[PDB]
Amino acid sequence: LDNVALSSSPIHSGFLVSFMVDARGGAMRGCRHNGLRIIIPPRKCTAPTRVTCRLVKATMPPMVEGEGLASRLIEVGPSGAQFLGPVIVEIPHFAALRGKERELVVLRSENGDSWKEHFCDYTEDELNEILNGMDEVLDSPEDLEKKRICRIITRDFPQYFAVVSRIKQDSNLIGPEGGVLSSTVVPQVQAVFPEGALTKRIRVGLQAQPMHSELVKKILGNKATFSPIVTLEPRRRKFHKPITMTIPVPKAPTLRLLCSITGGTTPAQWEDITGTTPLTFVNECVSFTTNVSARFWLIDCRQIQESVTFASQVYREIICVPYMAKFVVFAKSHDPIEARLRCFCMTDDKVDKTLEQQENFAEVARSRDVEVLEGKPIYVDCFGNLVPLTKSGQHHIFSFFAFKENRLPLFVKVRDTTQEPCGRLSFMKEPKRGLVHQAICNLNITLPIYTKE
Amino acid sequence: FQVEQYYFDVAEVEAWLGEQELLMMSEDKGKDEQSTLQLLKKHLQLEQGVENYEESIAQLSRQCRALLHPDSEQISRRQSQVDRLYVALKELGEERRVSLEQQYWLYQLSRQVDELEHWIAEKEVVAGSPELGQDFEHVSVLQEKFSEFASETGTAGRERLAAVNQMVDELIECGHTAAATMAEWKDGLNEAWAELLELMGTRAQLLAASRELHKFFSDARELQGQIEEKRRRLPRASSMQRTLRAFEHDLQLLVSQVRQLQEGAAQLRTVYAGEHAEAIASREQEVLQGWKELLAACEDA
Repeated sequence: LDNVALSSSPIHSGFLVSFMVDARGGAMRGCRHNGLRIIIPPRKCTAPTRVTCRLVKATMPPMVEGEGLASRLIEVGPSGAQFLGPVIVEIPHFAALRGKERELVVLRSENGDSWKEHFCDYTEDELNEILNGMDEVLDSPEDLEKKRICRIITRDFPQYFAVVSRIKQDSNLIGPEGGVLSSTVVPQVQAVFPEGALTKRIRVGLQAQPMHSELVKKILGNKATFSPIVTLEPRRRKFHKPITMTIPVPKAPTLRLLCSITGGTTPAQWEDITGTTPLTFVNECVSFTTNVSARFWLIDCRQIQESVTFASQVYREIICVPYMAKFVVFAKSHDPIEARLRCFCMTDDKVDKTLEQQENFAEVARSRDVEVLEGKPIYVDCFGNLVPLTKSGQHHIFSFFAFKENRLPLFVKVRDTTQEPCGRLSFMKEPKRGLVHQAICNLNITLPIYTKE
Repeated sequence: FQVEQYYFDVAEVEAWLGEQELLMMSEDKGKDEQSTLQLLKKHLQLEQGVENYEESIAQLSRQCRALLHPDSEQISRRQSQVDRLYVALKELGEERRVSLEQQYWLYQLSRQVDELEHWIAEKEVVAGSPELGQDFEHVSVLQEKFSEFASETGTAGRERLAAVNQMVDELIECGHTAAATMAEWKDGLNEAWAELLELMGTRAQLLAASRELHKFFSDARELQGQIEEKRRRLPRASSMQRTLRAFEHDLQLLVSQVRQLQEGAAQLRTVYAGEHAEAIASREQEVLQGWKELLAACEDA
């Protein structure tokens, strides 16, 4: 519409780490990282205040095994900020949610040393109201899961926020009366609390992590078949009565039960308790009772004696948190025959490194976001018209951690000068000799022309 | 015989060459900046000495030329060995010169980066201050003085930033071993400076927003004060006629002031909510009440 600018209407702008807001309301996107946005509604801020929302790149929030941050820690201020109405903060993340297998949780620390879960109490009507008079549009939930954007709604501000990737958890309060707590991801997984198993009322939680035959079969083949991992979150707690767990059998004695009673950040240790605990098979599921809250797992391994080791071989891998990251390849030509090649795996890292631009390096390849697994190594090889120097010695590799730098220096020589210097670069989880298994990502390339200096 | 004396001269020259090599291979690079400077001077003197020795090796060249023929198979190989060995020592001179320079530059560049980082920090603390003023006159002073700080720091910091960035751009162009670290160092400064430029913007915005609110809470106190002047009308003749005319002109003045104040007050409602809004329409209610009573009394006249 051709209407004079109100000068009393929300502010549309971008910020780097801090900005100015007044009860007028504003939408502040961030140039540094796409999808980072603050949406303060009109009339929901008492007075003009300087707001801050910087990624801290304080004390790390406690994280059990199988969990990792989805995004760098979010710092917002003023620390004690209070608003009449809820305000929206949107952060991009890199945790691979794997459909509904995994989920995100939000933590907040007022002082920076203690973290508590963040839950917001608001009305269903408020959600539509939250926009108020703003002309902004809110992405649908599916369109948010697709863009890997996490939306924190908050009616107050804390010193820090954290987005944490974890295995989906179903939680419901339970007290003396009794209770049932079933799984959404795996409906057959279930836990029953009898009358009088707890004294106080607690919010019990249940995780179920299902198995992917590609990884299990790859590490063990037909040696064993597992069921999902069922976890009762208030671990290391004796129950005054016995809980009744149900777990579907592993699709194929021959069936062992494994449990890990470790708590906190302690790495888990698996033991077999099949002899001690009775197992009941109904409707292709197993039901047992247990007085303790622990991890649980079923195995259909033929070699019962080694069953625990098999679990360790699988667990060690599948606990690794999955991150969706980008692969970027840079190169400079020493001469036509040879060249230097720097490779990176990045999450939140700089889109275009200054060093490469300064050294006259060129972006030659750049993969779409792909699942790489936290803390596991990466193997790199080139298979096309050029090859990378190697000998009867160890190869070169880099390890992926989230939000750290992940660099691999390389030297590559054109194999033959008959045709153009294009190539194929593959990043794998295991070295290539047998049948090659899916790599981590594939990038084709083309060496840039020689620069004379 | 003659060959023996020539061997003696070659031995002395070879000894000198080794002595220089051994002194030039020393691994000590330095501690403070001056230590690496003094070592770069020292090694420059060694390099000049090596260049000066060219005449001394020339004497051997002449002696070998005038000796080369009793048994020159050994003589030619030995002298040629001195030729390539001396060339090698010269190249090693260029090497150690370069590494002492690059060590020195790492030392100074680190000093400047740390100093600039502490300098931005000092400015940042003064830019992210939360003081906004107790009275309108004082907030006005802070607004002007801070604006001066914004310009002075705004241009002052740019020269320092450009100096550090160019110093990095160059040391990367050279091929410094630590170039990778240096790159992040520059990225650290470039972002931090940018944030300060943004911070000082928000702070300046905050001061402006404060000034208008104080302006309202100036007139509310000041204009309400002129309300008491109206009481003079109740007790109060050519002289009286002149005073009355002046008084009516004063009322005409007043009308513009109250209209401008109310219009100014309107903006605060848009920019404030809750406790603050309520307190604004509050004082904007008190002054308007004075307007109503004063206008009623003037109407009675």
